[PDB]
Amino acid sequence: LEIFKSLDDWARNNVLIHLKSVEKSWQPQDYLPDPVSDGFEEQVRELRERAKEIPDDYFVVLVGDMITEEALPTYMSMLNRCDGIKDETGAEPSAWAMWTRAWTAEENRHGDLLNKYLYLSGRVDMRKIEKTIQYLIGSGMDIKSENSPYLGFIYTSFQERATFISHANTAKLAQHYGDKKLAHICGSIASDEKRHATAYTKIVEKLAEIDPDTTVIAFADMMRKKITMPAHLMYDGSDELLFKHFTAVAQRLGVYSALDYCDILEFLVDKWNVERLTGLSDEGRKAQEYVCELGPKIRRLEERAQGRAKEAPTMPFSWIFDRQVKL
Amino acid sequence: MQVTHSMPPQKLEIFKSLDDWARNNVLIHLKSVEKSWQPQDYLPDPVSDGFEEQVRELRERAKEIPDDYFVVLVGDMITEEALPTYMSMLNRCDGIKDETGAEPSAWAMWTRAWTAEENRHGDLLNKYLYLSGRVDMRKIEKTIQYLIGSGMDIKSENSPYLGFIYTSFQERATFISHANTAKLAQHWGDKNLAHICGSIASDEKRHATAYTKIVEKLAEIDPDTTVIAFADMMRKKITMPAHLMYDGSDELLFKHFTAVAQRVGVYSALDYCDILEFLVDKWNVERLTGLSDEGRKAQEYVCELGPKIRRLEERAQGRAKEAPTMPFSWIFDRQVKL
Ligand SMILES: CC(C)(C)C[C@@H](O)CC(=O)O
Ligand SMILES: CC(C)(C)C[C@@H](O)CC(=O)O
Ligand SMILES: [Fe+3]
Ligand SMILES: [Fe+3]
Ligand SMILES: [Fe+3]
Ligand SMILES: [Fe+3]
Ligand code: NA
Ligand code: NA
Repeated sequence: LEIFKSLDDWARNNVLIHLKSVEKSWQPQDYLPDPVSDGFEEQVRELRERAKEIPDDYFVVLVGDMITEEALPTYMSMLNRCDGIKDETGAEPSAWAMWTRAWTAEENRHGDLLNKYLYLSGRVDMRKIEKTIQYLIGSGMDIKSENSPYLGFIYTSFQERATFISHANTAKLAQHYGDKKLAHICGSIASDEKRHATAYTKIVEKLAEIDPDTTVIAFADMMRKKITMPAHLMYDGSDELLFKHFTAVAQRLGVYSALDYCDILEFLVDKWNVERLTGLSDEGRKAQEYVCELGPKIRRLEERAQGRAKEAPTMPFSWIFDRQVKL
Repeated sequence: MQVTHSMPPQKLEIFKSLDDWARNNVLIHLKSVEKSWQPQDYLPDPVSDGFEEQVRELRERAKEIPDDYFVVLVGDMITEEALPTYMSMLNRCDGIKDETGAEPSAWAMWTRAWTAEENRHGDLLNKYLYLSGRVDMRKIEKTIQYLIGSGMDIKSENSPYLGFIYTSFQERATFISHANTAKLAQHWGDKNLAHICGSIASDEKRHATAYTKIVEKLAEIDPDTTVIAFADMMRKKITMPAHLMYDGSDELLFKHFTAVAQRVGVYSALDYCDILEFLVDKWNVERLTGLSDEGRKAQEYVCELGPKIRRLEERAQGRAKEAPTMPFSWIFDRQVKL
């Protein structure tokens, strides 16, 4: 508790440095048709022509990702549940509160940009997406970080890397289908995530230095709970298994898979020097061995899962007018 | 300086005991997702054959709406877009904050559902303003990023008494504001924009009703605490949620936006007075007895304040000069009268 107050100066010098000043930040308008341009109408027209060459399954993944981004208020609330770092007034001048608010401000651009791209595309049912967003924010999320900044920051380090990987992959696909402007959208959001992930990972690195036992134990606890996706409760008013189905599509398309999850786990183990730690408590060594260790186990389970996998299985999605895509 | 957790921890029991009451009296003011309007209901339909035509028509109608009005509408939209700030406010509130992110308490259910409803407000206004071609979206986006980064300091001190009084007041304020902007939209010949504003206003009426009902109940079971909290918030003055607004050039941006909204008749100090007087009546403040010196001080203050403010503000129109014009980045540094 006092550790985070004692780390305030450190955070100003080591965490806040990863924020881009508002003056130097990209904005959604940089990547959208310019509504004051004499060419606005043509720019929208061109966006729509490019979108016609993008298949439905990519739009399912892109919409799921946009909906996740749009639930931002949920995520700021999560960070603000964490003892030691939470903003106690809404304007607290602590390094930690300044970070939460500025991170949230950067994140807000992601949902904005993807929303308007999707709106202009004409390839998706915006009303059904809007319904899904309302259900999602109403449902919240249950990632089990409790009131722990250890859990919160470990979870966020993991999940920002996951979204970085997802967006980079989505950019690659956008470029594949001939849509450079959508590739740039995904690339810009991905660059935010790389930076955010680096910042959160740095915080946990410092915590591991000051208290290796508490940190490794929290890492193991989070991994046992599993890194639950932020929009795990998504629902559109018709598909009670919407998240499972969206996730299946995202996997098949190569945007995000169980193997990426394993890669992130092993990345963080390395970055926090978890395998190389020594002089831990009995509980600490148990946690160390568990996380070390978990990666290869999940990778083998995934390999066996792929081995026994039967043929999917096409599914309607309200987001694309009940048109069907392969699971 | 900051003050946190001013509510005595004993009173946590009150809100716990009111969970059932809140399901039956507060949650009833939410509309189901299936019955909710959505932004798409009021925007050109991107799957329609006539999408391009519909966008052209929105833009043609927008041309007939003055810059002054757009300044106020943008200010309104920027305020709406800072929604993460407001959910965090509710989620730092003793006795009602969501303990897990999905807590099945009445209070957390309300916070999440209210936030979900609020999300549509910004979404709709954002896309309207984007399509209009009348405003600088990049500057608006910069303003929003500054605002979320700044947060707000409305001084409700983690208290549901202070917080719910504040939200009762402010939801009524935004209702009046949206009702007036809808009325102006129709006057400028833009029926769809009128509907946009009217739909957001209809949410605010329900939300204001719900928050007002909570404070009414608190006034019934805890009259002293509630009236003291009411006087406390009025003494500090009801701070606008976007009071820290900044666009990277105008350090007095909030004051200037407020002056414009006041001049064009969207929201003014007399509306503020009307809300105060309405809430004094609604919570039966004058009709209270059984207080209690500091509570009697509070009751006196709150009942006498409204008359004092409008003496007074009318006066100060009166001594008021002859307003200069100011550029606003939101409208490409074009100028409107303050
Ligand atoms: C880790 C969270 C809960 C902060 C969610 C985060 O991935 C959202 C985002 O960065 O888009
Ligand atoms: C009162 C607040 C802080 C909940 C803000 C609210 O007025 C914003 C809104 O309802 O649009
Ligand atoms: Fe994001
Ligand atoms: Fe992110
Ligand atoms: Fe609103
Ligand atoms: Fe509201
Ligand atoms: Na958003
Ligand atoms: Na928004």
